[PDB]
Formats: sequence, structure tokens, C-alpha cells
Amino acid sequence: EIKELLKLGDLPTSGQIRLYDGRTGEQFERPVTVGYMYMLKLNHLVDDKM
Amino acid sequence: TEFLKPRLVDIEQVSSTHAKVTLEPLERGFGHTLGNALRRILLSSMPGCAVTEVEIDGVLHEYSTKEGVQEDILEILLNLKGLAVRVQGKDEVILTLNKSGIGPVTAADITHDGDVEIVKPQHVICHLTDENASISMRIKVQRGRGYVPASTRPIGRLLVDACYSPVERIAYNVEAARVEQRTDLDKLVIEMETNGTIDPEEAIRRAATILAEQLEAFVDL
Amino acid sequence: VTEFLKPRLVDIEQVSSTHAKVTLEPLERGFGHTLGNALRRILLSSMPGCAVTEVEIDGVLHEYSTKEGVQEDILEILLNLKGLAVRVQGKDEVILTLNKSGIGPVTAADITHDGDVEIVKPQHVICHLTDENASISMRIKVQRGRGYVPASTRIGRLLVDACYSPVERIAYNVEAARVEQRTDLDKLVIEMETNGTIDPEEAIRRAATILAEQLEAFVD
Amino acid sequence: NGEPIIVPSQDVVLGLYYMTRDCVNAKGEGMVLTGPKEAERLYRSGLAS
Amino acid sequence: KPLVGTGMERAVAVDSGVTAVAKRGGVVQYVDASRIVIKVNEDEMYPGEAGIDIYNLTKYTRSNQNTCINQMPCVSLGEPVERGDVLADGPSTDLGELAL
Repeated sequence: EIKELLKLGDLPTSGQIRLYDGRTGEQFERPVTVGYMYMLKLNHLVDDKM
Repeated sequence: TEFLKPRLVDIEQVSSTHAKVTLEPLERGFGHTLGNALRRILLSSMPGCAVTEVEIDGVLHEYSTKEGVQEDILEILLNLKGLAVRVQGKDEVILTLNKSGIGPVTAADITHDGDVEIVKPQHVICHLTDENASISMRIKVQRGRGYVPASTRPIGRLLVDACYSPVERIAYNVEAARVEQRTDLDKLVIEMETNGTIDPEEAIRRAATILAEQLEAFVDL
Repeated sequence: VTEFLKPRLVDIEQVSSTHAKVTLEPLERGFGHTLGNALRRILLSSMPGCAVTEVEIDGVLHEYSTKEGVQEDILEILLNLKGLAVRVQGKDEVILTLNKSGIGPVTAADITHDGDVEIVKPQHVICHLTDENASISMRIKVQRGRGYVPASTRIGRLLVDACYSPVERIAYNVEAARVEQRTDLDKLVIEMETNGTIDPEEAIRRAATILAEQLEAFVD
Repeated sequence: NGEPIIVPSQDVVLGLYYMTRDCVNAKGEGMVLTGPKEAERLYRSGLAS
Repeated sequence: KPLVGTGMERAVAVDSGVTAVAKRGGVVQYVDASRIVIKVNEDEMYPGEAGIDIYNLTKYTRSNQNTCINQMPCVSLGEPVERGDVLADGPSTDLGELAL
């Protein structure tokens, strides 16, 4: 079902694409996994600990 | 032992914020060198204008509300942070906004000034929900480059972080050409997405000028 | 304003006659990579010079053939010729002849003297003669070009890879620099080794000149 | 005991392992080189794997 | 809001009691950054009462852990609402769903 949704979105059904190094413009040798993920910030701040 | 020199051959405009530029011809390997150098220079060095200071008649700090206004003062500052302005004859300007009545308050309500023009008049700033409510503010706009948080530089003055860069996305491509009767020449196409405040050809010229002035050091020894 | 930092401190160390280390400081954030990568690409793939391309030996007929009287093999001889530096003054193609009889080393100094051909390092070892009677003769093609063209792409004569550029090794690194009250600046370090035909600093000058020249219709 | 206490791990090991692997019919196979510098030059140019 | 979820976000956001939930249906009369006024439908009135619901919101109040508690409305002027509908969001809520 995930692959069907990806194919509906016109994206590769593996989840991996080609990337380029922003420092040189050169291409990485293998395809890399890129996507979206939910992230959180916790109540452990370096401002309170130093 | 001589190299042909590239020229601008096309400037294709898609919309007010999307543009394409074509350089032709290039020798072997020069397309990627020039493309990467220009992409790195364009994303960090272009100058532009931004809002830096705000006054509101009744407000004392941004952690408060106003009678008749739908949004918080903090949300109003966040909205104001994304206003696009072209300033011609100076590096400072102070704009004034006055409004009354029920409805949206947009950038089209800002006082018209000869040397200042607004590229997106439909940008929504706030809302009024009562017929007896009114809003009045002063906005200070400056010029610069880079990212300058208000943290690293009278009760009533409100400061906002200024993002001066007018560039948002850069891409480039290298393709085979058909110049003269050779078979080893290339063409470089640059695609840029901006905020509509900078002309693409001037941006390319400024990037090339910066790169040449940087290279002047290694020529000497 | 439209003013950017220009470096003030330049340092050069001459490790050898053909080895240099250059240090430049200070730059702005991100400019070290921007300059270093472009300079490296130009020095690696777009430098002109003279090199050996094709060879012909009367005795031999194939790369896998074996000739009596020489300790080394044909592959080693081609490998030795591949790293023979030379300069040509006012031409584009030239043929050289080498003849030696006896037993002992066969060295670049043995090459027949010419008018527009100059040898860089005379004490370069090409062959070895184990027997007194044996002798070797050959012809050498030297041409002009750019970069590095391997023999495989080109496709009783033998072809060898051509090394037109005088650069043997080039590398760079970026470190931190802190002008007073500004501690996020760049420092660039460059390491270079050439083949002796030209000085490394001189080659860096040519690279920068070529790069600054090729963008000349856009600078306003 | 008599064992070293500094030892690379993780990304260093994976990088060195990938760097020293061997394939079949990769680009540039069959060449004869003058030394490590020629290998570096060929790899950074893009003519060999 | 999360792009990938499970379906339990609405229940937690509502049962927490950090949002404002309408008691009776009707239509929005006055909306503001500090107050909401609802005019009650006829079927939910009483013989001797005006028929106005007033909601006051919490603005920038400190919690037990020295964080911030703030409410903002999510309804527009003149819109109709049924009972059990979200009128404003509290902290970590987006249109009535839990958003961490």
C-alpha cells in the first residue's frame, strides 16, 4: 500500500534517490534514503547545565 | 592552447518568482566548475531589504493582545517578517499603516511612497472583527545581507530578526551543444526561484564580479 | 555595502624544488571550499603541456613480446617512458631517436641532442643492457594536449597513456580563522607537487589566470 | 592486560572497509600505474573506480 | 500536526481539557484574541435565559515546569458550531489534534 501511494505520487517505490555533495557538486556513489519524520525537543537544555 | 568564452544567450521568464538563464558555449569540465561556484556564491551573498523595527500605538510588548484584533502581537510580527520591498534611492525607509473597519488588513493598505514599491500587494497582515476597531503602526525597513538575529543587535519598540537574502532555490544543468561544427561543446542552464525582488541578470553579474575580485589575489604572488 | 574580506596573511613553504605548501588567511564563511575546489579542478584537468604518446621498437612486435639482452620487460620500458618529462619550444609534434650499445644502464642523457627539445631530468633510467653485444633502438612521439588522455580511449606500434599536465599532486584543506570579534572565518591550505618542468607557484598563477579570464563577459 | 585502548570503530571502520574492497569489471580495470599518486589522480579525475 | 499518526490524537486532545469545547450549538457572534461569544440555537434555549455563551481564554501563563500556557481561537465570524466542537486550541494542539 505504501508503494502504491508512492507510485500515485510519481516517486520511486524504493524510497531512495540520488544526492549531490554541496561542497563540491559531486554525486554520491550510492542512492540514499530520504523522507519525512516527526521530531521532538526535550527539556534538557545546555543553557541550564553549564 | 586557447579557450572559447561563454556568453549569455537566453533569459527565459516563467513567472514573477521563477527564472532561467542560459550560458553558451563551454569547454570540457568548465560547466560543472562554473555551475557549482555560482550556486555557492548566489545562495549566500545577494543583498536585500528587510523589516527591523515595529511601533504600535497601544502595545508595550509582544506577549499581549489588542481589543478588536484577531491575532496576537507575536503573530503580527511573524506575519510582518515576510514582507517584500524594493527600495531604490536609499538604505533606510519608514512606512506607515492606518486602517479601520471589519476585514483583512493587507500590504495594499500601506501608505504609497514614490521611491518604495511593493511586489505582493495581497500579502495578508492581520484582521479586524469589530466596526469600532482601528490599527496604526510604523515599520522600519533597512538593507543588508545574510542573517542577523535581533539578539546580536524606549518601551514600545519591537525588534524582529532580519533575513536579507532574496534567493530561495538554485539549480543548474549541463547539456551538449551544437555550436559551429565541433562535437565537444556544452551549454549551462541555471534555474532560480526567488521572492521577486531581484532581477536575475543583475544577480548573475554580481556573482561573477564577486568571484573575479576574489580570484585577483591568487593571480599575484 | 558590497565589500568582502580580502586575505592579508600569505605563507609559502618550499619543501623541495618541486614541492610547495601555501597558506592563505583570512576568508569568509564558505569561500575556502569555493576557491579550492575550482583551483583543484582546473589544475587537474585543464593544464597544457608536452608528453609522450606513441613508441615504436624495431625488435619488438607486441606488448607481450620478450627481447633477449635486456633485464627489464616491455611493460617496464613503457612505464619508464610514461614518466619522462620534456619541453618543446616552438613546435607541436616531434620524433626522437635513441641508440645505445654495450652493457650497462641506458639513461635519458643518451637521447640524441635536438634543437627545440629540452630534457628536464637527465638522470632518468630507461633500460638496462645485460650483454655487451646486445643493442636497442626506438622512436618516440611527443605531442601537445591537455589533461590526461588514457590509451584505452584512443584505441608494429605501441600506444601509452599521455600525461600532458605538469601537475603530479594537488590537495587542499580548510581550517578555522578568527579576526578579532569574528570567529567564523576560513583559512585555506594548499599542497602542490609538479613534475619539475614548471614551478608550482607559477602553475597556480596560470590556473587563477585561466579561471579569471574565462568569466569576462559577465563581470560588471 | 596488554591490549591497546585506542581503537577506531563505526564510521571509520566502514569507510576503510569500503575503500579497500574489490569488484569485477569495474571502470579502469587493466591499467598499469607509476604509483599511488597516479591512482589518486585517476580517481579524483573521474576516469577510474 | 504529524504527517503520520495512529488516530488517537483527537481523543487525547479533547479529554485532556486544554482546549475549549462548545456546550451548546449555535453561531459565532463575536470572536477576538481574548473572548468568544456564541448565540444559542432555539432548540437548546430555556424559558427565562438570554441565550449567550461567553468563553474567556488563558493568555501566557506559567505552568508547574516554567513553560508557557496559551490559547488561541480557531473559528471565524459568523460560522455555525454544534456541541462538542473545538473552539480554541491550547498548547501542543493543532485544529483539535495533539501536536508535540
